[PDB]
Amino acid sequence: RHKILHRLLQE
Amino acid sequence: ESYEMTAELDDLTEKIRKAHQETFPSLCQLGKYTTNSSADHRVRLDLGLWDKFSELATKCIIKIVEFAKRLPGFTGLTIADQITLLKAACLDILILRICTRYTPEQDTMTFSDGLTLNRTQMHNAGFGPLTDLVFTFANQLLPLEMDDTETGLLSAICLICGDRQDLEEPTKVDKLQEPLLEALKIYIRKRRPSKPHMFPKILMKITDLRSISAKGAERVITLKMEIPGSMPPLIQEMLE
Ligand SMILES: C/C(=C\c1ccc(C(=O)O)cc1)c1ccc2c(c1)C(C)(C)CCC2(C)C
Repeated sequence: RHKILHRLLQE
Repeated sequence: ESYEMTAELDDLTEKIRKAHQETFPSLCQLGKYTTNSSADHRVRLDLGLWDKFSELATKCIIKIVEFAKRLPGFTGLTIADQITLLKAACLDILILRICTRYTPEQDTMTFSDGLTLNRTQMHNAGFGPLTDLVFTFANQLLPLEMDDTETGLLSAICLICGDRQDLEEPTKVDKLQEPLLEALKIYIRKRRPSKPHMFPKILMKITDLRSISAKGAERVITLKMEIPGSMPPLIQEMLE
């Protein structure tokens, strides 16, 4: 999982 | 001295130039600064330098994500694809970025906050056995005299690559890259009408970056064994 990148991309 | 009109690409070119400049300060417009850390001889790893280097690396990865989100159409891709593309090209873009801040006179490289390290320090900060390779790449890049527009376009082309594995919409990615490829070619002829070979020369640099980034992944494993704590999380995810 990429919780950081997800988050940065979603917002 | 004359060129056909290409308003659309010109526009895209302008947006990419701005995305790069806003997400990555220029070498000239910045106050350089040094440090005396292990600046003379090489060591397995200088933790002080590593601390600063891994911090700047984390921040630049964040800048690259921002850059990606500023590329027309990028956010139109699935989140999965956005992550896949960023993970596949991040290190390549990171290497290109630092190499465009190479100062051959003093044999140093300058980070986004102005930190300027010589070859020995870059080695000691974490580049290790990849140091000479990277400097060689930066030295061979200078002759191309690329500006922020060409650098941003190259980064965008590297990122928006439909050949990456596990894309949900590879074609959609290819569609996005074409305009970028076209824009780079035209812009290159704009600056150099005599060097009709500069386009393929610059494109080739992407493959060159790959040879170094592929090795960078191995450097991550070695670094994990040298540092006391965990690899900064974002770096983990990107090279994961
Ligand atoms: C080239 C790089 C990082 C970098 C580029 C630009 C800035 C800036 O501030 O402008 C900061 C950092 C980099 C990042 C991570 C790694 C490497 C280089 C090597 C090639 C040494 C392999 C191992 C890891 C830690 C993944």
